[PDB]
Amino acid sequence: MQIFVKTLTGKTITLEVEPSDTIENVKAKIQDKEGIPPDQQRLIFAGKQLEDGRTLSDYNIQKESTLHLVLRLRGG
Amino acid sequence: AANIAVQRIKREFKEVLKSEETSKNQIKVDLVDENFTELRGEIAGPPDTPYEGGRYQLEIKIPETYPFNPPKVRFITKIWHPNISSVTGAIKLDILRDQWAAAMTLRTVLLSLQALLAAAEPDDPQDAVVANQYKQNPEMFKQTARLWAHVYAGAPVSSPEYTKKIENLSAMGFDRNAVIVALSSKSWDVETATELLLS
Repeated sequence: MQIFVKTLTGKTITLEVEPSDTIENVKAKIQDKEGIPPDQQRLIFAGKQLEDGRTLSDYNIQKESTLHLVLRLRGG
Repeated sequence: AANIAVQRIKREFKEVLKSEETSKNQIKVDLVDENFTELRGEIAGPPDTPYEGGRYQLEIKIPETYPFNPPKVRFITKIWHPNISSVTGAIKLDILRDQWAAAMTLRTVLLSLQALLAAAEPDDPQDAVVANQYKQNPEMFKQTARLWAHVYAGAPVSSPEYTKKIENLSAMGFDRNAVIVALSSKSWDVETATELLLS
């Protein structure tokens, strides 16, 4: 399944995923393509931040859906 | 205690004593116990900041895992700063959390805390109220921080425009310290400060 992830630059990252993939797996893929650490990544779909342990299928995320990536540099 | 922890602290303590920064009265450190696990630090407020002319004492606790974990440092002297709790003195600084490295020392911690005073990070706050004021109203934050440097840290000058508001509430019968804290935390709104004091 192909999905898109949009950055605030406008840059679109194209990923290949499965509905069974968790959100942390998606972040791991984003690290592999873009060198961005997963603890800096917030993924957003349908106006809501997605949580790490749930799957794409849990959120009704489908072929050619667009997620949003906002980088929040940790901040403890 | 572990020999590496004891040797490192003994070395780092003398380095602070012998430092150029200690000869300029910028930093110092003293022992509290006989075992080197508790120390008291002092740093001068940096020049061209609201903290100038203030002296800030620090509680420093050395973990059994030193030098591979950071010291626990707390401001004893009250301070108005986005990254330091105005209530507890707890510090939000990356080197005291997740970016400690074993090569760091008592000296570099004390110096880093001075650099923090000169350059706050209000987007990673310890004190949300101080941080909100820092960003929303820079001039008020600066005058409030200078007032706190004078009141708590022995800084010579503070600002006459706050004197008036402090004296009004002090004349209502409230304690001057409580008044200072209420007015600072309410961004100098007399009415909400009075409400706070009345609870």
